[PDB]
Amino acid sequence: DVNTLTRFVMEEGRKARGTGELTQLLNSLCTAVKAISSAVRKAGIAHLYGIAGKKLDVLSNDLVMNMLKSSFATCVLVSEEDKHAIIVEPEKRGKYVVCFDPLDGSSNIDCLVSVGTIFGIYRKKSTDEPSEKDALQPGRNLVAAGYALYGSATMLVLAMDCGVNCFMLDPAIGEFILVDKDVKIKKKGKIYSLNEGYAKDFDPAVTEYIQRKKFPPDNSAPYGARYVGSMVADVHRTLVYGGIFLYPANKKSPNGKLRLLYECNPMAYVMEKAGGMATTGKEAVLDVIPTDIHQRAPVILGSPDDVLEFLKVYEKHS
Amino acid sequence: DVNTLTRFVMEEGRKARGTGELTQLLNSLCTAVKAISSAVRKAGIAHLYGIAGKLDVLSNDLVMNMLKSSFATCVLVSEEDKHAIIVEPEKRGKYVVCFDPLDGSSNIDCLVSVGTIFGIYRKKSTDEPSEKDALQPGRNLVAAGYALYGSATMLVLAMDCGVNCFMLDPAIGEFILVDKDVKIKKKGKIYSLNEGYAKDFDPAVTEYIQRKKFPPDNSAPYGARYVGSMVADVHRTLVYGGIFLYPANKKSPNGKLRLLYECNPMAYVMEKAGGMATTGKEAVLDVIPTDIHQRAPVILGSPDDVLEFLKVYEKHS
Amino acid sequence: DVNTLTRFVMEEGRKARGTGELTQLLNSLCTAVKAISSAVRKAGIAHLYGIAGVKKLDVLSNDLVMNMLKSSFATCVLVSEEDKHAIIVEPEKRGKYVVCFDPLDGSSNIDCLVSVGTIFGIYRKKSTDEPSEKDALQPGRNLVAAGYALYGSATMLVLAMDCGVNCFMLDPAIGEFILVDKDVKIKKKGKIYSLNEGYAKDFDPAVTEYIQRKKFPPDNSAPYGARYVGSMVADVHRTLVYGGIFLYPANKKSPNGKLRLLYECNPMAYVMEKAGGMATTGKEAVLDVIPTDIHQRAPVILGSPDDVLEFLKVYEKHS
Amino acid sequence: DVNTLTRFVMEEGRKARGTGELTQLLNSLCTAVKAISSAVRKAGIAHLYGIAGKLDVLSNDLVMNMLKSSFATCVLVSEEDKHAIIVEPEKRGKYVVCFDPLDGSSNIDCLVSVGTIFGIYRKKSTDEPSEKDALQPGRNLVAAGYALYGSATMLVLAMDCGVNCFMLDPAIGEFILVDKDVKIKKKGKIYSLNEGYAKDFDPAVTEYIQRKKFPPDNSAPYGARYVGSMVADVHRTLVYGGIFLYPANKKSPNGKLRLLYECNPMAYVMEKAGGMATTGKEAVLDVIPTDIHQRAPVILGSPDDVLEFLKVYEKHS
Ligand SMILES: O=C(NCCCCCCCNC(=O)NS(=O)(=O)c1cccc(Cl)c1)NS(=O)(=O)c1cccc(Cl)c1
Ligand SMILES: O=C(NCCCCCCCNC(=O)NS(=O)(=O)c1cccc(Cl)c1)NS(=O)(=O)c1cccc(Cl)c1
Repeated sequence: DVNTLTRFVMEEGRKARGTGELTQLLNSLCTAVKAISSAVRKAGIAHLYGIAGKKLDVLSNDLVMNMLKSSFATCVLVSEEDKHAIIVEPEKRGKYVVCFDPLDGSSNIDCLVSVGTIFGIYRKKSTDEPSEKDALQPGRNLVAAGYALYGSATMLVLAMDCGVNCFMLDPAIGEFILVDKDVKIKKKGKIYSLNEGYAKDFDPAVTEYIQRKKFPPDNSAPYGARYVGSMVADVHRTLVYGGIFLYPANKKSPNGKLRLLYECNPMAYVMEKAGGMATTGKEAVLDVIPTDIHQRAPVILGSPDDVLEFLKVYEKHS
Repeated sequence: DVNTLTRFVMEEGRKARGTGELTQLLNSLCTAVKAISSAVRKAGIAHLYGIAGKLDVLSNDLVMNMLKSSFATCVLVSEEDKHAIIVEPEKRGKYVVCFDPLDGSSNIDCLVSVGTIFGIYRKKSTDEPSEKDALQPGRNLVAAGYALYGSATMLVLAMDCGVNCFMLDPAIGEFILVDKDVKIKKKGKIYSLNEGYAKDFDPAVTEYIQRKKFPPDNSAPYGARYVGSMVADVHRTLVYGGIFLYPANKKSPNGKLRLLYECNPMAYVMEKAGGMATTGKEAVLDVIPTDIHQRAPVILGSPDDVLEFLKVYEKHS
Repeated sequence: DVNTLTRFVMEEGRKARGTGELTQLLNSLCTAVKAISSAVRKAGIAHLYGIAGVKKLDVLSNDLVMNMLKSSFATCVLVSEEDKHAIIVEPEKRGKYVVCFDPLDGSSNIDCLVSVGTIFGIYRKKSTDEPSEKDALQPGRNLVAAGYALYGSATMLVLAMDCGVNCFMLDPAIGEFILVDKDVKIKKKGKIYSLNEGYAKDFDPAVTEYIQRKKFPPDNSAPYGARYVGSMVADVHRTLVYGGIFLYPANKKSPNGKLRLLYECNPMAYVMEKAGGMATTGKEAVLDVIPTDIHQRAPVILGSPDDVLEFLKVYEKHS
Repeated sequence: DVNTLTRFVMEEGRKARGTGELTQLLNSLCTAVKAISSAVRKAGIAHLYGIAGKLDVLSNDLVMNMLKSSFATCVLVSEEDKHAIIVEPEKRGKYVVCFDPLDGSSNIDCLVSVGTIFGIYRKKSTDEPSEKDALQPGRNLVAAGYALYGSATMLVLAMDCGVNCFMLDPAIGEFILVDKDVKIKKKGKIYSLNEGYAKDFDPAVTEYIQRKKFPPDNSAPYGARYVGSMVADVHRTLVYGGIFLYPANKKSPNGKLRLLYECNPMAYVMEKAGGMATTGKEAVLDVIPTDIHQRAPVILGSPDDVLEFLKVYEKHS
């Protein structure tokens, strides 16, 4: 039978005997994603070009902020767009903390590269007044995470304790349709994904690993390379086709480049739920304990046999 | 003033004192692109999944049916069809169109940007229409372009007047002119190829890429981007400058992209925007085709970058 | 704060401390309505006309509602204009609710692009018996929720429950129903009357007299304007919004009127009443008719309370 | 083969050896209409209600702006505007357009069908354009028609070649030709007028209606329909046959509907579809207006319904 995001969420919610506050959050977010999608695909751009006589990142942020606030399910919202945590007004406060990138990859949307919305959802743990500290939970504490991808089609990928599920937005009806259920990543893939433009900056572990992928020691076939440069796009591919995605530390980004709270954690959560792995090189992404909301981490994620092969190499270089 | 594709093509025709046949072709094409765009973004997918109780083929059928019915074509060459399609006598116009109705669709299961690529020729002889009519060098192109189905859907159309970019507004289904007479940066900061296959690289390609990552001087190393969808990679090259490479090697001495409906259209866009497109040995546009599906090596982008490639290429020749 | 139908229903449910089953029902029904709207506005019509080289809309509409409602896990008995007998939801899918609906009301004339619509009325199964056709035979008083989707110049969902009447505009850019008119009430007295006057020769002498009062007021007031779209959902919606009176009365040729009680008259009666309006057969409240056949007809006179009362006065004067 | 408004029009223009200017006009109108439809169906309404924290006026702006930049017009008359608009010299073309950008919008509050009405004239004179160029009998129309935003959006376009109906497919933003060379029923079974004005009716209209409810030849009484939006009523009249009436009353002694951009275009469509359109005294299209907003009575529809009305009229003088 046809399943929709709204039906699905509600039925997982009813099974879990919940009060429906996460559903309202998830419903509000779905609504925001469909609105983001519509702007991203440029509906109404004719009016901007004078048919009758905000920047996308800013609008997408406003969509997500306003929908989550008005859901009555959140208290603290961290956004790539906002310098400090946003604290929901008392009258609209609920139990959840949400970290999100409202339009990841947007820096290069001028070229119509896939962009995405990434989100991670935590239960507020502290009984203190809500503040920025509430979003400084390790990703292991994630209740649910995921992303919407505005690629050739729009897709929302939702990860919960019950698994990873993939919904396609049908823009003729503004409905997310369940198309891939309880999704698992391939044990081993055949694609590696990273900016090799930073080759001069790589630590020897990354350098050796990539040399293994191009000139395999067992004389198997070399891995293919893909690198969109938009994280949602690369991670989705990695989930769908298997393989490995990398954004290691470099001289410009000595703590890595991607943001822990709202890029690494949500993706690592989706990966782990689908049977994959995500590591900083020293430790599972999900184990890192944040100290700063916009702090960065290095990340290697994807198929378990690929990440493990990377960590055998990492261990080799100590 | 607001400018749409329908308006744009029609005013160019009137300048050129044309009959409207190219305009009828381009309108039909653009109609096909809106339809492919609607299907790629998955409108109606709820019905497939039972709310009430292929894509590359559809895209092919759309382009093929709109073009035939435009009354402006006589010979249609598609990546999807083994032979050239000869238009029925009653529907024959003067143009020969080569196209890839959905480029990059091999990986569409991961929602990668995809595209439609097309190149339009004037039929050069009065012989009965046949595949030979599509075997013209890229130099002979009348119009070429691509539709990119990315974050948004954009039509890039190159003609003698230059390269013009039109954004699809799905709310009304109009291609709105958003970037006029566009030109590529003289030199970029990005390189684009599949490095996974480095061991099969031609020596020249190895050296050039090495130099992009490890510059001899004080310059920054280039960034690397590779979508694996030609339309997406070329359009980024257009917007940001740089270089896109699908070069020849020993196991593929004519490369892998198809000349008629991938390489040539993109090479024509690049040249009209002030870029270059080479096989290593000659401009892609000067290759005289002998087979409609023949392969061609392609290296394109900012002129400084493509010339630096040719410097390294020739070093190894 | 912005309010979408999904959000609205959810917050009513929590104020009623409900299990969520009627929300699932309504959620499902809104999905079907967006799909009906999309089909009605002729999305994809280019494919029928050979752009790349089939069901009638009322059939597609029935298929959509039936299917979304069955899969909501919230229904047990479904009556639709399309089907001779009640549909009994399969055991694995059963829920507590009974739905009577008209999937694409007015679609006979759809060829002229007339406004069409979907009407629905929801009940709780009363009996402990196995679900059957009997469970649909409740008087409209027993309605939990009712309403319609109007596919007109825009698509609107009017929902009426105990809390009153709320109107939700469908934003087709994003597939959301946005609450635009809240706790809606009809005018005490309107200035338009609505019926097929072309069949005047068969009119009830009471209806004849009333329409004459409207066209030739005995009292120096301005005569009413007439509007009759010919599509119940459009006329009833205009009745709610501008006030006035809509008629489909019983005559000699048709002692029980023409519209169907369970999935046409009842829901509009229920919406009218929750908006402070009235709906009568001429003899009783439409909502008070205890039905004995799921496809039985009932006369209907509805709209602003003063207008309906004035009709009743005339009607009772002819006994 | 599939046909689009874009393609249909361009192909009529080529058969006529036209210079393309009317095509540019109609393409522009086409675009304006899709943008009106998107607005009417309430796309974007969520942004009005705070999702991220006038309809008649927008419609007018869309038609006015699109027509001006079409380079094809010189005098624009609108229901929305007191005086005729004179297109500036640089955007000036040879056509006059009179239009109602959102007919029936005074009750759009209840989501009644609304529509756009247009009629197009050629300016012959070498005079500087002026309001009075719009003062022409409908007989002089080059093209006319309407777009109806009902359950679906349909453009009806009437030209010398006949009447052609185009459904807007909003999936792709394209007008698809669905009904070719349309001809109205010889006689219908629906009459359409506001019977709330019966106290005011001329005895000729009273009698005619009486004939509808009580047929003298013992045929079946007609049904009555009255949306109250002219485009919806007239369109149902084109599709199902019958008769439409807005005659003179007390509040509107010269009729209520506007000759130049309600009556004339509907009359012209009706006549091109083999129907009729009469003030009672003469053909609508034969009226010579002296005021761009002048009112006219209109009785239109199936020819045998119109003659039966006129038969009754000619009896009461
Ligand atoms: O979703 C969850 N439980 C189900 C939702 C229960 C709360 C929302 C519905 C409120 N109640 C009604 O609507 N009642 S009614 O329908 O009878 C009604 C009554 C009167 C009027 C109307 Cl219109 C309706 N829990 S969770 O969100 O914590 C969750 C936990 C785990 C995983 C996920 Cl994804 C989610
Ligand atoms: O576009 C081109 N020429 C201008 C086309 C416009 C004029 C001729 C169009 C057909 N005639 C009409 O429509 N006449 S009408 O409007 O009076 C009319 C008359 C009766 C009915 C109706 Cl509805 C209309 N040439 S091109 O295609 O070779 C080209 C060349 C170079 C670059 C490009 Cl992109 C294109």
